[PDB]
Amino acid sequence: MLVVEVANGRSLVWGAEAVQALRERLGVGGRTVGALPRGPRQNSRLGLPLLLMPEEARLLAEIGAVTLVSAPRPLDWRVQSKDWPHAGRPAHELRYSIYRDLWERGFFLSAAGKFGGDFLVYPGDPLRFFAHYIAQCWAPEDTIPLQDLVAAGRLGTSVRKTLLLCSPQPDGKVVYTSLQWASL
Amino acid sequence: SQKLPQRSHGPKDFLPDGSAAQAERLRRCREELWQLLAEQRVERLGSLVAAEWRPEEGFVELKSPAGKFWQTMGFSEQGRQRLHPEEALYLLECGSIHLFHQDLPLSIQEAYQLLLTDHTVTFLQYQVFSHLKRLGYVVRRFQPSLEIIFDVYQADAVATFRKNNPGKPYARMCISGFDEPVPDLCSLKRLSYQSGDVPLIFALVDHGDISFYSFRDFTL
Amino acid sequence: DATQVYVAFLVYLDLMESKSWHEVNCVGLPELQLICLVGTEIEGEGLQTVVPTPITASLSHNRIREILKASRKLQGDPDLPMSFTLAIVESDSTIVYYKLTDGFMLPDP
Amino acid sequence: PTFRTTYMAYHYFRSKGWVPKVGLKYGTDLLLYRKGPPFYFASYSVIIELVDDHFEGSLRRPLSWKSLAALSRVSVNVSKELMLCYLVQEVILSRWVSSRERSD
RNA sequence: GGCUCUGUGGCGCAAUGGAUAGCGCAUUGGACUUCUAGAGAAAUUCAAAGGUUGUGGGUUCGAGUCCCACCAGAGUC
Repeated sequence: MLVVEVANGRSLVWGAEAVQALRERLGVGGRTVGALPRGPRQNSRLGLPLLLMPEEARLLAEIGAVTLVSAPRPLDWRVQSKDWPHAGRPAHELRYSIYRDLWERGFFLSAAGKFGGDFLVYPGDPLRFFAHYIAQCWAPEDTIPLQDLVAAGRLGTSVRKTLLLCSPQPDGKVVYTSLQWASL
Repeated sequence: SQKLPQRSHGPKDFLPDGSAAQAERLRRCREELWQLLAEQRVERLGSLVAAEWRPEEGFVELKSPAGKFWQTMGFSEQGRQRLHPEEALYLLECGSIHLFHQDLPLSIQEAYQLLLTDHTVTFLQYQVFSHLKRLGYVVRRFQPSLEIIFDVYQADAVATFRKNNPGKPYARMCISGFDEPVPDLCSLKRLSYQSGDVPLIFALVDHGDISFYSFRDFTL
Repeated sequence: DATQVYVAFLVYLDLMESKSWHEVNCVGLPELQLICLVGTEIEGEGLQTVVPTPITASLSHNRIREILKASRKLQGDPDLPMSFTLAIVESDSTIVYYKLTDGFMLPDP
Repeated sequence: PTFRTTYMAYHYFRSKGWVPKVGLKYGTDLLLYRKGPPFYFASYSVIIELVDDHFEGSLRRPLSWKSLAALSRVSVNVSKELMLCYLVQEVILSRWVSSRERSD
């Protein structure tokens, strides 16, 4: 059981051997936010600590792999507090359900802010593989404007990616629809 | 040495094969990544500056004369040399100081949980500050006499910078999260008025990714 | 409304004169307020369904699922995943085609 | 209801020496060209936006950072920077690259 | 009028260990993806340049690395 330090709504991993066991065994990545001791004047390659998304932290917590601790005692993520204000929101639950559903299938996942989406879906390790999809999380009853779908389709065509639409049904199962440009 | 390796050695792939040739490049790329996170810094004791953290007052005060970084960072009061918590954290992570606390040495950890707090600077602001500082910019604090937080000078002004009379900054920034609503017209107008005659830049942080957008008025 | 029939006629004219399709027929579905241009691009080949739509309208996800189910029912060929195309037109007869399917099955642009 | 807004936008951009055309393939409303002979085939891409005079407004486009990022990324090959028009204020949005602006 | 700190390719900086001066961003040249020339942000990615180490003296088997003078500029009493 590896240790994760959660405090003020951020999850950081400091050990260099717990990061290795996360990537190979559970297929969860992350973004490094520190500065390299060797080259601390650049912005290309960074070092420890490693930043975990809230969905990743919850997934590690539930399935019994790591123990969440407060800033120096075990922490409970099922009650809203100052160290965990993520409990009791619709968007966070939506994103967590979609993340878990896609993770169970065997995909790698990452952030897609620059590409106008929610997640990036990989066929394998982000090293040695191009991303295939740009996933968007939509509530089942929301209305999607048509002017904001053409831009997504054009960006996907220009970057060679496909757009995914995700909307979890109240039965605990998620349905996916694929959109792409067709030339005729 | 001084050269650093490349993340993926060459162009990436499109579809997995599982043909034992795609499973060797992956191993070679993976084993060269954790050889880099395990490295730790070391410095001679003859070029370290000591300092002490004072949470009661809210500064970091030096006990030795400062070095080359004094031309752009720090502030002097009552004859002593003092630093802001974010400047102190950047200097510690860069390795220019040897911060203590009640005669007890500190680490890079157990100091992210003393200086990074809602009372002092936050996490996103420190991220943007260090991102700009590693590129050679001069980053300062915005004194009025979402809110404007920093003053940024270009990298050409470092050589002859003067702390007492710096002049007109290149721009000034307001740090924001990525999943938060876009400000309306009134907020942007008030921010433009408060900034003055200099450009305003919006910094968005998305789980460790920073992008900047500039909002200009009066196209024609 | 005349918008749907006008856009359907524009799409039919485009598919005839420009894309040169044959035996394109208009079938009505007076339950979802939609018009399907079930035609045949090449003689002795598979069928297709086109749902014209102006840029003013907006689509949810339940509507998309219902449209795929209706298209599968019309095709009556439970051998391929549900799919249909969407046509968007403007006042100066500019049409853009996007194809919507089911599942992932699509690593291309 | 948007026909009137489009009409005022077209008339306002028609009075000057700009010929406007509709752009549907880029997610915007209009594309402003200039001059008779072609110079760049594109000068601006305008997103028409309407707000009310109480600092809240009824927005037909729920703009956020993701949508703005996607629009800016798309509107680079066929325009010369995005343009937000308010019904008049003309706010122009562009991308600031951090490693290309540290020296002149 | 003293005291403290600083001077290296176009810019920011290393050379800690006595070396022989090289990392990053810019500039240049290639290979790919895409659009109606152009653009490229984990759809992007490789290679290469180059320079009185501020100006003179001594010590150095040996000087960016030690001592003095001179020039320039940033704080403080």
